[PDB]
Amino acid sequence: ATVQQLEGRWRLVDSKGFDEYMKELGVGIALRKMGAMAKPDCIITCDGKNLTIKTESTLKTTQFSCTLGEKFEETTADGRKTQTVCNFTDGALVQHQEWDGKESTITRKLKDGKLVVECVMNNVTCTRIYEKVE
Ligand SMILES: CCOC(=O)c1c(NC(=O)C2=C(C(=O)O)CCC2)sc2c1CCCC2
Ligand SMILES: [Cl-]
Repeated sequence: ATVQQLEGRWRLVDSKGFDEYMKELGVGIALRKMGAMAKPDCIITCDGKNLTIKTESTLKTTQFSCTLGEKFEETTADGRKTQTVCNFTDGALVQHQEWDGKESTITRKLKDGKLVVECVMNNVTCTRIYEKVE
């Protein structure tokens, strides 16, 4: 498994636990309603160690860029400013966020041809599945 295999545009086809995850983050009602109803695309590109992830929907588009292995300031879709590091490890992209004494992990892996995106904060989990599109 390589980071290249994750590249391209992906469309959300299933979500479980996302509202619970947003509540654990303390996201307010407007962004939680938007997160319930959006069906974003995720666009992953990677040029060696330069990674970009763009989340695109009619309601909100966000994007970040980083160098794998390097700490950077991420503005999240809910507006937190986290210290983030992304790495490709054990056949998954792993994105670790730390802020104000809190931490959350997001993983992205290929399973049976789908992109499986998992999030956790304090044992509150979500799984979002995306299918490859053109
Ligand atoms: C963490 C806060 O996340 C959000 O506020 C958020 C999304 N987040 C995601 O889609 C996320 C993931 C994913 O499936 O790529 C993994 C990290 C969060 S998608 C979206 C919103 C809020 C606005 C509408 C669409
Ligand atoms: Cl949408």
